[PDB]
Amino acid sequence: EAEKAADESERGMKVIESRAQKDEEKMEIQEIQLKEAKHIAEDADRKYEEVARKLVI
Amino acid sequence: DDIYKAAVEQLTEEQKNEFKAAFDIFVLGAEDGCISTKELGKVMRMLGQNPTPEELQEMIDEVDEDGSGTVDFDEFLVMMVRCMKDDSKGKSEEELSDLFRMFDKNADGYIDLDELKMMLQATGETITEDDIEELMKDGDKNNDGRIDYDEFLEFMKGVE
Repeated sequence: EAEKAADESERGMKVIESRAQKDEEKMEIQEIQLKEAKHIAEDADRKYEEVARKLVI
Repeated sequence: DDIYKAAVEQLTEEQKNEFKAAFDIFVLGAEDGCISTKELGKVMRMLGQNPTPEELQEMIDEVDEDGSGTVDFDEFLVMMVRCMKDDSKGKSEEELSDLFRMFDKNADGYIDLDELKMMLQATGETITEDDIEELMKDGDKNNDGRIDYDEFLEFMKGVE
């Protein structure tokens, strides 16, 4: 019984290992995506200020 | 010519924080500090500083004329500090109006160019491309045949 339980516990441990690795991958991908998002936001902000200036004039 | 030059020669830590932040943005170590004027303006707008493209384009037309794209630390720091508003509010409007009425002898509701030339030659400064007609080019906005105190401000407001 103990040896079978050991096999199953290692099974579960390895499954959680793999899932955590996949999650880290998705985390870094979303991280680079978020940086790109921030840059797009700043660009839009600058464009907005510019067009406001033009309209006032 | 010398004000920002003196400030850089006495490089302060408050400006140095942003300077070195943009430096690590630009220079990753053991570099010549190239930092092209186009890239310099890109980062200047990028890192949350003043997003004024006019100074950046002035640099681009002015800097990297060497053809190497590198920008020396002297002029890069000068344009960085002068991109920020470095002026003591240009004295007082009423005080400057009194200064100009001392300057303006005609008191004809304005001041003519020749009085400005007299005061300029009284100052005793060197002449360069921004002389002779640069004042004429800038001040001739509506071309009223004069350089009023208001027109003189329109030309070179914030006189310090």
